[PDB]
Amino acid sequence: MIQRTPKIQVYSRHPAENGKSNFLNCYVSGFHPSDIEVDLLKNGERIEKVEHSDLSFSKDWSFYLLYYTEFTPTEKDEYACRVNHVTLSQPKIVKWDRDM
Amino acid sequence: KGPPAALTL
Amino acid sequence: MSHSMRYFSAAVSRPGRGEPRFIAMGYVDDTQFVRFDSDSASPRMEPRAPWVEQEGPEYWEEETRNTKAHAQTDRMNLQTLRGYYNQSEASSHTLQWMIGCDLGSDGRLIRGYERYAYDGKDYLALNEDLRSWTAADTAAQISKRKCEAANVAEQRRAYLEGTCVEWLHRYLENGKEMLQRADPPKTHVTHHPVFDYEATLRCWALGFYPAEIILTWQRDGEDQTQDVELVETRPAGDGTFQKWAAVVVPSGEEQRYTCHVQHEGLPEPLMLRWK
Ligand SMILES: [Cl-]
Ligand SMILES: [Cl-]
Ligand SMILES: [Co+2]
Repeated sequence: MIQRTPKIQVYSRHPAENGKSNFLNCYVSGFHPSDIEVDLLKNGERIEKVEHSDLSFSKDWSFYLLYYTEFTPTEKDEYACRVNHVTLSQPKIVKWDRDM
Repeated sequence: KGPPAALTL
Repeated sequence: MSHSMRYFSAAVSRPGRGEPRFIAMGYVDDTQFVRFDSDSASPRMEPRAPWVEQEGPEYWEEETRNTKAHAQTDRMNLQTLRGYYNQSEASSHTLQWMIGCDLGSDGRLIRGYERYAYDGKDYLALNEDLRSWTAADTAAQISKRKCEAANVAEQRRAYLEGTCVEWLHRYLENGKEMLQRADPPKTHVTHHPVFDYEATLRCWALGFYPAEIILTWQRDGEDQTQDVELVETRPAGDGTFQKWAAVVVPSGEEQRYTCHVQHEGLPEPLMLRWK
């Protein structure tokens, strides 16, 4: 079968500024089939409360979703996106880098 | 407005 | 300022967990305005943009009626295609669909479209002439011959040439502020030193609509894509989009590089440089 592993991006809606409020985004795209597991993590454990956009797909038929949550950044906390999919042996963890 | 019917394959 | 309306759907079988899931959704350009989900607990076509909420109960009743018909038809299509490939009842499959019209600055209607994909693979498409089909394999040839014999192309063409165009125009007027805007990107270049030999230049495009944008780095400038890291254009969450393009340059060399940005909301395209 056709199998396509998710592309993952972790980024804030707005510029990252410690103390100040923002949205933490995990954009998962380019995947097939549609079943997918996404969590956002604060210091290695799941953030409750997390929401997402409607499941859709692109012109090349691959699926996509935005997973998000309001948050305040602080130097020295890890923020991450944990993703599982039938194409992945173990989960993928992609760390939020303020610069990307 | 969507189409009135889908395609039978 | 090209414009399009698209309807999409996905029917996903899950044997031993109920009927196949069906989702349908309509877009104008990159804005979702309507949505149906068979798992909702009360499946119906629902508003996803404020400008479609002014449609009366007859519209919602007919959209919900037609979409439920499509759900059942695509569930039947999953059964039919499982047979064509001789796949087992125990296995899961995806049938995806796309229909749409492109208008053109003016106009109108440069292009109609209709396509099905089965398990991520191109299956059957309506050709640009909207009078003929292209089938991706032998299974699909059965579907193609069935559409030919039943003359279905003509009915699709009538929706594409008539209804799709007219309602796209309606929506573009009713949601004029959301749909016929062209938010240009806020742009800046960030600098990331590596003592003391090179640095990374990152060209940022932020808060722009619609998604279509072009970022390119050039030196002197004569344009290198090979060493450039270009991320996929991504949603901000507030309706606008984001993108960046990075290039690693020698240190002391930064003002020989320039970032080009092209986007509908621009004047006049943009040229950026680090300082
Ligand atoms: Cl496979
Ligand atoms: Cl394969
Ligand atoms: Co395979």
